[PDB]
Amino acid sequence: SDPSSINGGIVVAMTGKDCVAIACDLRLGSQSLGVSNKFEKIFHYGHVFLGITGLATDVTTLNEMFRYKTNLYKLKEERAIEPETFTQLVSSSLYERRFGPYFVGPVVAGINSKSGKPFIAGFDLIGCIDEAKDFIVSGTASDQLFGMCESLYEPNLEPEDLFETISQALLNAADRDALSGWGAVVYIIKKDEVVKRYLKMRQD
Amino acid sequence: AGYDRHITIFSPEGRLYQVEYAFKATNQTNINSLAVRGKDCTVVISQKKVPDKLLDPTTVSYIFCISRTIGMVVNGPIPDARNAALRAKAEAAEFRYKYGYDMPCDVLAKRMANLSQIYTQRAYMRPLGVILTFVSVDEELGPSIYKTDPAGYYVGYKATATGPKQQEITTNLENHFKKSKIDHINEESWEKVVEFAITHMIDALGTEFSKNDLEVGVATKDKFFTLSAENIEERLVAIAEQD
Amino acid sequence: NSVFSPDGRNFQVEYAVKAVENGTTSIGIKCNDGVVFAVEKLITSKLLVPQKNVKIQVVDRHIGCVYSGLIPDGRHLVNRGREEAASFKKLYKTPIPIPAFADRLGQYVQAHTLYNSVRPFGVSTIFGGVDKNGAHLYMLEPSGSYWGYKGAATGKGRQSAKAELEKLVDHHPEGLSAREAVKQAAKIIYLAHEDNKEKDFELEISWCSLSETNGLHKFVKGDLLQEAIDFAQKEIN
Amino acid sequence: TSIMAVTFKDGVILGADSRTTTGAYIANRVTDKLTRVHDKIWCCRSGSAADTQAIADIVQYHLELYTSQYGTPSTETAASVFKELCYENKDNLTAGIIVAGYDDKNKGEVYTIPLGGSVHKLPYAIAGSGSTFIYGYCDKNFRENMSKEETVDFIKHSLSQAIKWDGSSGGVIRMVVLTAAGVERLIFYPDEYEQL
Amino acid sequence: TIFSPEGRLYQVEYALESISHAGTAIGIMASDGIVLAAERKVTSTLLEQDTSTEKLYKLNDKIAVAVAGLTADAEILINTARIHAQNYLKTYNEDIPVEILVRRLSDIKQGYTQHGGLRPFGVSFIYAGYDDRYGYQLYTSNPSGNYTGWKAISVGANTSAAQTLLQMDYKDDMKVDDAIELALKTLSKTTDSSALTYDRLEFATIRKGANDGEVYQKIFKPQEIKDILVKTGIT
Amino acid sequence: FRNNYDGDTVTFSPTGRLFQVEYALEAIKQGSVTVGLRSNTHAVLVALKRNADELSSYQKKIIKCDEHMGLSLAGLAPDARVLSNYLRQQCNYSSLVFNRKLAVERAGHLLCDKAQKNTQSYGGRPYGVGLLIIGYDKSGAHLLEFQPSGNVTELYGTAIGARSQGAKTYLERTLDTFIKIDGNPDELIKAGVEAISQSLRDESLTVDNLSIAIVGKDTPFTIYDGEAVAKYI
Amino acid sequence: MDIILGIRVQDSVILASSKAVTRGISVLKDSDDKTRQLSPHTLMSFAGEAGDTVQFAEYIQANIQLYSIREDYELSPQAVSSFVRQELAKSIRSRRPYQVNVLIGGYDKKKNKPELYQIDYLGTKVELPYGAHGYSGFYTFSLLDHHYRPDMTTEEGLDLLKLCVQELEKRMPMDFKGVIVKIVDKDGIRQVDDFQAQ
Amino acid sequence: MTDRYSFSLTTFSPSGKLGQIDYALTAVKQGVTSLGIKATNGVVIATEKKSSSPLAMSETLSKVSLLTPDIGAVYSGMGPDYRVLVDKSRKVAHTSYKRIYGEYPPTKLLVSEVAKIMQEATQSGGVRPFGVSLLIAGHDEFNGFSLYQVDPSGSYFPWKATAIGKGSVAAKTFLEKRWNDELELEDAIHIALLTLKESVEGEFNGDTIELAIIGDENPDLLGYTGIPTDKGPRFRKLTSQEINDRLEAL
Amino acid sequence: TTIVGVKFNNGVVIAADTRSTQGPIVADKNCAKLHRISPKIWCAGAGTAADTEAVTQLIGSNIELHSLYTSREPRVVSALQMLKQHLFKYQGHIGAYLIVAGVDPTGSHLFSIHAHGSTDVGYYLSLGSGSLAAMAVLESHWKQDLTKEEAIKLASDAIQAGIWNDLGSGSNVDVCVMEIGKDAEYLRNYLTPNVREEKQKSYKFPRGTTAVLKESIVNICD
Ligand SMILES: [Mg+2]
Ligand SMILES: [Mg+2]
Ligand SMILES: [Mg+2]
Ligand SMILES: [Mg+2]
Ligand SMILES: [Mg+2]
Ligand SMILES: [Mg+2]
Ligand SMILES: [Mg+2]
Repeated sequence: SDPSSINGGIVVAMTGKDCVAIACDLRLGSQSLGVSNKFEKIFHYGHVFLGITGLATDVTTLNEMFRYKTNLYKLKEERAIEPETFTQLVSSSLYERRFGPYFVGPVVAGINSKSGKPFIAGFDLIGCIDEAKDFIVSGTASDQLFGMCESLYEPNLEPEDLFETISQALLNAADRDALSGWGAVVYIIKKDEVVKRYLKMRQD
Repeated sequence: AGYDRHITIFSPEGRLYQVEYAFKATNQTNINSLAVRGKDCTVVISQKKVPDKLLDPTTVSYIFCISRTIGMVVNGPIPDARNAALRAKAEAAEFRYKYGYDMPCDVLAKRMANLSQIYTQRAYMRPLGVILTFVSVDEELGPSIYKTDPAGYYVGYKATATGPKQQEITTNLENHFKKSKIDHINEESWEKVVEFAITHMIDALGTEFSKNDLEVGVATKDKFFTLSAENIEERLVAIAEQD
Repeated sequence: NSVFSPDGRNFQVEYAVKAVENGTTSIGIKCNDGVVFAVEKLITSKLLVPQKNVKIQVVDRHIGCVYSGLIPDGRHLVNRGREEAASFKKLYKTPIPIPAFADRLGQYVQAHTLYNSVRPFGVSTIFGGVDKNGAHLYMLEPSGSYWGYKGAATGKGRQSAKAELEKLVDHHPEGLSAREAVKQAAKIIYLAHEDNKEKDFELEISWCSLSETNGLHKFVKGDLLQEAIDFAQKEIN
Repeated sequence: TSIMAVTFKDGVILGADSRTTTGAYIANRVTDKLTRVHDKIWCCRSGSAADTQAIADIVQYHLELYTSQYGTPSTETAASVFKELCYENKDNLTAGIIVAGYDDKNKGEVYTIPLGGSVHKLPYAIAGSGSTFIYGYCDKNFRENMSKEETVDFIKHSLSQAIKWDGSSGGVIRMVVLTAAGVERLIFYPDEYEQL
Repeated sequence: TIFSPEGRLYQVEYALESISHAGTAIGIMASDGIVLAAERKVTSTLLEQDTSTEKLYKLNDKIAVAVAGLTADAEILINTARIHAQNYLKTYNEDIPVEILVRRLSDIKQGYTQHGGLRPFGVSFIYAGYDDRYGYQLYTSNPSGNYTGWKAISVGANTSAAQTLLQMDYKDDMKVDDAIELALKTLSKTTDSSALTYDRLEFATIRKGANDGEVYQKIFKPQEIKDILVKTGIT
Repeated sequence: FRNNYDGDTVTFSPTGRLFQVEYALEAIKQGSVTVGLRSNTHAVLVALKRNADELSSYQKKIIKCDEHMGLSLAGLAPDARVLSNYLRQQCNYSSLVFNRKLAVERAGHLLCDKAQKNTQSYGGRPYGVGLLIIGYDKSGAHLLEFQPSGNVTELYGTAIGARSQGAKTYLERTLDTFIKIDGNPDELIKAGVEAISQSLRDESLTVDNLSIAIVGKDTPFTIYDGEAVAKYI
Repeated sequence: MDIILGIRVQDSVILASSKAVTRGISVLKDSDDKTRQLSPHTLMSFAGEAGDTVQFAEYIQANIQLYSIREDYELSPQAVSSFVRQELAKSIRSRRPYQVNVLIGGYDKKKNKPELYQIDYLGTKVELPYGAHGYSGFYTFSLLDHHYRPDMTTEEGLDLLKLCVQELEKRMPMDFKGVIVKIVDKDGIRQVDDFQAQ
Repeated sequence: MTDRYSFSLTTFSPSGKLGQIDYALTAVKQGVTSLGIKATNGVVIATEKKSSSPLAMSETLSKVSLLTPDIGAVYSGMGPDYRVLVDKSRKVAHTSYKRIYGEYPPTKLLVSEVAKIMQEATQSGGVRPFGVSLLIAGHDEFNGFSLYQVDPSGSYFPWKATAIGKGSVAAKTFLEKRWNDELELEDAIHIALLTLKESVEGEFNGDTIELAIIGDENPDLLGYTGIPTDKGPRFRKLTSQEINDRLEAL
Repeated sequence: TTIVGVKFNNGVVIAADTRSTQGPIVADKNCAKLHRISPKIWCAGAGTAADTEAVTQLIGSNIELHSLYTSREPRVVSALQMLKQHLFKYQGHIGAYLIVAGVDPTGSHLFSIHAHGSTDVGYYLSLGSGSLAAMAVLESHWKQDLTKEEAIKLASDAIQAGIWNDLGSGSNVDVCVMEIGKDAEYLRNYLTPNVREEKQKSYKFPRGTTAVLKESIVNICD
């Protein structure tokens, strides 16, 4: 059937005052059968964070490919890739597979280590960049995420408050999606430090 | 016989003897040519020597119409000349197809110089033994002269001259532009610019020309064309009534 | 071959030409509505079958080709001339103009003076025919060089043939008809044979005339040939 | 689309409506369907706009290269290039092209190249979806060696009927006149031609 | 590529000849780290030191090379070595074992030695790496495509003299800090310059991550080389 | 003049000569003699087969190309095989596509053009074999001579190989007689067999020595060897 | 549908694999070993389309064995599983994709821990305490959610497995002719030759 | 049709030299002097327009070339080799960088790409090395200003200041004398002009000298307004007139 | 999507709305459909969003290289020729529909390109799901020789027809003005008539509202 429905999965990123947050559920399914309670969908190359939803084989493949490409970048350039630049590299990487696309909905979060300004972006499966300054959503419960976010969001939240907001968005959207859920993970990202929290959610 | 004289590799002095030899090849036909710019035209003049009386003189030319707007005069043996002409024509048609507009004179010359530089660097190609002079009235730059040699070198000229007796003609024109202080001929008609060209050719080389001794190409806003014997005879008549 | 000498020459092409000079003498003559081609066929032995070692070649329907030098090289050119004429006719519908055809051979021959992996052609070719606007006669040397001709000769008797050719141009500035030029071709081929008189020869003639062949290329055979042989026989003595 | 070319005494004239549709929406009411591939060789296009534009652009390229080497191409040469492309690619093209030209020797000539890729030399040619409604009218009114003004009238009347019945045809009637003169662009607006 | 009557590869020999004119590079391996030191080719005051890295290159996060010979050839090879490390990481989710990367580079060199009639790369490498199978390692590879493992080695000029000295003062139980001193002493003795100063030097270590349990590469900034040059008493 | 001008087939000598091709011509002169001749009704090949020892077989010199065509060889034998296989295919091609027997003259032209490409391509030698081709097509009996230079000539008769100049002089003399030998296969062969004899400083041509081939009006191309040539010795 | 189960206990990984090979209306075999040893301490089991199954297994086995001899070293279970995933990942977008699902059970001598990898034909990899491919998982995942403990002995693991095989024998519509059971630990791979009535 | 020299035309000699690379360097020596000077807030690259004829129009031949909006190049050696290197360099900045990362390459990376193109002409079959040395000056957000020399062998080196070509030895001396790390761009242009006067034979003015800077962003050179984070090129070719103003105070 | 193109006496103006959609859901409430081929040639895309961005960037890239190679300002006919030749090659599979507008040494130009590779020329153009809403405005108010101000007003009004009447379009109006003498002026959010009203309530949660299973600090560097 629909390749972006087989495994289930949601990712959401928000910006706040001097921070970004990125969150994902933990489920990995095979249609109705829940298979893994531990499948993370967020990654990080230096201080740049990438969540990916969709077909899990492509999630894995793209993580390995962006590790590869950022590793080489860092060696040639002698510095870590920035949010804005990585976003570009993801886009061109996806479009390169225009007629055999990866079935994924990537989401990029991070803070520019020069300007210190919070950055998030979304993509479709062929690399079309969704530039948004507030929140980005992806996955089999994206409708529910859009609803939750548009209602709950307000700009310039403190890292401790942005945490509540993104978590509440994720949990409740996940609870209306039969293919999302089974545990969640939330990253809060401030220039200087990154805290990671596992949430307690329904296990059904 | 060292390799550095048979192919385009460097000699201990940093020279490419095959490129140097290719320059000598350009004089082999013992034909001289010159180009000048008018106010809104560009004129090329070249000698036309037809030694053999078994030749059809109309098929003896070293002037080519590359496009509707670009003309090219060659100094060098005709086999190589036609090779270059054919290429330029193809490069010109293709440019127009791909970019939606007529290929400019200088751009074509740059392109031909790039092809030449390749023969200068790759071992299996010999340079062409020809010097290419390109002329037009560019839609952006106005009347134009650009000239490419076997080294892959090219530049624009106020006026230029090429061939064995090229130096005579050059210093003649240098003396003219020292006098006038401008970089063209003030002149309205292409007919009078052609006359100037033919006149200054005569002094520099110290020779008279009949209508069959000459070959003329003229480029005006949007055509390039060549003059027949008759249009040249008319031009020769006009110079005689004063000079 | 891709080698320029210190003074701008191509010794390999120059040597190619000596192979041409070594060859049999062949000619072409431009009459007022067509072209005549003639060639000297050296008879090595009586064992050679007469009329049956045809040197003159047709390209498309309207072009004739004759050459001196290494015969195989000439055949190689004519093969390429034919591919090149088919290609043109295919895209453009009309049979190839003679100056157009000239340049095709020109470029191909010139190509073989650009690379060390190739030797220049060991021929000069006299060719031509009738197109949309008149008759044309061409001669193409090993270097790629070619020009339009009123008359042309190449090979052993090249010098004496040109001398005869030059005379005709002077006495007849107003035209020479196709039927006339055929006769004169036979004559000139007799008057270049004088050099190779130790070995016997055979004469081949072809023509391409608007009024006489309707612009197609045809071999001069039978009574027309015999009559031209007589004219040359009577005018040699 | 309504397109036609007509040979007359002094040369040839091309005519076309100016409408382009996607379904029942008029994407362009002022299209120039008269396309120059050489100074005095022009064509009218029907079928796929993408296909025919791409074809016209290749032909224009071939004839420009042709003029550089061999001089003015004949109309027949222009038709042959069109046919080559259309025939060799009949199984990716929906292209129906009418070719019309003028040279001093052969005067005015018309070639029609329908869907298959075949060529047909004709005294006049009609094509496009609006042409179907004017087969009777054209066959009944065309004569050889008409004057310029007579020919212009014949196209004007023919195309106005084609426009009247075919919903894909409409707008203004454009014409191109091809003679020794000269190239002449004509235009006729609905307020004139509807009253015919 | 062809063999000689002697059974030698002309082009390889001459490539090695070329390298013996390159600034000496030294590699010394200790139990708790590895030292890479190399001397820059007779420079100039106007040469930018801060934005220069001609003889030392990072391969992945756990491997580096010191170069002797044609830099431009070395960059070609470094780049492919970098890709090979990333391919292995992508295939196995493990950092490439040091030997496997060295063998691959060496095999590319061997190839130019056996087919294609291209000139060999005029490059000799000293590899300095750490992996969880053999710990700290030191390897050498030359234009022949041969490679060998060492505790201390030099490439480029004066290897002959530098090798004898290292043989003298090298002891299996050395700490990194002792190996640092040995490398600089050895360069100082063998230099065709007067003083061996900071601006004629590239220097790097692979240690046990200051205080951690992880492995860390330090490519010495110019200022660091000046300090470590006073410390070991050469000012 | 002779110095650095025989490196490859891609060099002209200052005299305009191609030494590689001239040297390939010398391999023919080295080969065992062979004779071909024809009248209006038949064409005959006669070849002197050569052994390499007294315990060896005489190596074959006549190859069939089609029902109406075949050739004899002198010079490098593997080259004869390469060339005859090409000719076999060209004959075959003409039959399958056009239902047409290949004109012997066209076979001449084709072989000539094939030889030519090896007189112009760097790093390839010319063919080192001379061939005599006979056939009966829609215009009668034909005989061709093939030189590695590419020159093919139609003859009434000829010979190639070592000491071949003898046979050639005889055939030049016999011309008016053998051209007329029509409807008599056995007389033409006996005329050809005696023609090859003029070329013997050798020995007496034995029943192994002799190789005869025939083709004509109502005879397919056929080869005679061993016992079947006895009656012509 | 082919039963393919794996359970990771405290000091070992246990693989159990159905013995039947069925084509059409016929059971052609009741002793099929759906396993390949990849290295002394790594075992892989497989199920999927008729031909690709063994062809894939043996191809991986050839590769891992090549590696071992080249490096005189045994690749960690985690590296072998990554190699396997990538091969399947490349395969899914190829002309004719391998239709094989696998379990990789390995004992990692450098960490002294057992490891179980479930990878499907798409190249979806995940490390699990217990796993299954095909329909069997629809029964066994819930049972093991209940009965499984992270500190079980190999012997407890075998009881838990027997419990899984009993459920399948009761509820699965097909006759899979029992399983072949294999244990991977520090002392390598060994087969429990009695299980069918143990 | 088809190459015969599919082998390296640059080979090692018994002594370890690579002849062809040596001989290309000898070509660079014969060429007109060019130079680069790095300042605190910019880079300047300068050279002499040596003309083939007084009938030539020297404005039509640029020796100084924009490579990207922030990188520029100058050379000494064989002009046509430069010209085609410039074409390849511009293209490679797009194909290997901008089409991937949506931004222009930093200086060192582009220089590295150029070096690779030249390295290859030193190893591939049937080619000679390029007869040029380039000076590449540029700016990027994370590295600041830089100046690189690139040699026929493929070698590059970063410079505070340097000169290549004819009078290079004397000019390099004149730069060691004058260079320091507090130089403003205006001071550097002034030094570039002085250094170039020793090299120039004939006339020394805005017509015979070619000079470009990597300085500050030129929004007036951008061609569009509206996007505030796009500020324009840092590469800027000085005009004939602009040069002459700094020669009357020289 | 609503994209329009309007020629005036001394130049050309293009405009677009700022809504992107996946089916019925609005992904971006304020993106930018106005793209740059070169400083004075600008582009608007409808259809496959990734396709119009990519075909714009590729051709933009090549146009820059052409410009540098030829020492000339890029022309609109070059952008048009490259786009249509590319799109045609991909038979449609690159769903880029574009209004390309700009000024070059030869005057001012306005063109449309469809995904299969056909081009048209005109004084006023519209594309997108809002195309019809916009065109009815354009057919109602266009005249020959509009002043700059009128052309902006018209184009702006046409995008509003799309915004208010087409569910495929919404949010804001971007404009770009290209005049023959001047630098091209990009005018981001020229109109913003769709401001979200202040919400009825604040949804910020009391800290500790979310149950947390475990936690750890994450390492960024090395
Ligand atoms: Mg969704
Ligand atoms: Mg749920
Ligand atoms: Mg060569
Ligand atoms: Mg060369
Ligand atoms: Mg002659
Ligand atoms: Mg209608
Ligand atoms: Mg709306």
